[PDB]
Amino acid sequence: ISNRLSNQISGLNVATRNANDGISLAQTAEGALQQSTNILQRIRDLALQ
Amino acid sequence: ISNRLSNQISGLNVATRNANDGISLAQTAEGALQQSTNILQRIRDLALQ
Repeated sequence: ISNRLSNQISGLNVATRNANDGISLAQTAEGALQQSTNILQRIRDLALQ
Repeated sequence: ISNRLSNQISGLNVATRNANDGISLAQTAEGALQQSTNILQRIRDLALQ
């Protein structure tokens, strides 16, 4: 049970890494879409002008 | 009965030797498989990465 269990623990650590990399990825997507958002707001403003 | 019996005793001593050599052999197998185990854990970790 200790070999399988240890292997599980290691997989869990790697999963912490992978999930956190996912948070950072989705963060990048968020920021890029903040800028596209600000732009498309701006384009709306020009249509209103 | 003493000749046969003594021969038996000697065989028993040789058997102590042989069984202990077996413990040491299976020990070698154990260690080698500790290292292969650590490796195959590692390979699992990389598949998870």
